[PDB]
Amino acid sequence: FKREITNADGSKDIWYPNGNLKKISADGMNLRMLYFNKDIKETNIREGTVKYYYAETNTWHTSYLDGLEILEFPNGQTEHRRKDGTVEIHFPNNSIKIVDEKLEEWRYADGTHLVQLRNGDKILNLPNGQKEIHTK
Repeated sequence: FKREITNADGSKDIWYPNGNLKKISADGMNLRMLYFNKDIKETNIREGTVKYYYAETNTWHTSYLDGLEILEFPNGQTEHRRKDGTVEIHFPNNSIKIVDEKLEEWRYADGTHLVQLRNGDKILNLPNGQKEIHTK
């Protein structure tokens, strides 16, 4: 039932009875499970990454050894997530940073720097050299 085939190079093709196909490189540093449900799972040993692909939401999920976790959406929005709670989100073409003073923090393509604090105040640094402070 569970069919595992080892090719001449050393690579492996394994067929599961459920419908899932799994592939292993000749050096065994790259593993790929083709779940049916149309999901894809990729493991890169040399890069220490594990990628989960959801075909139901078209979302890629990459996890790193240091704790870095990246989510990729079809809209173009990318979300970085460190273990220390710090979160970065990438829009076209903006970027919001979150650390747990500053509630949020935004950097734009203009070079514009927006800082939002917990009190509600806002600091806006414009690329033309202007500084902008918003108060209650």
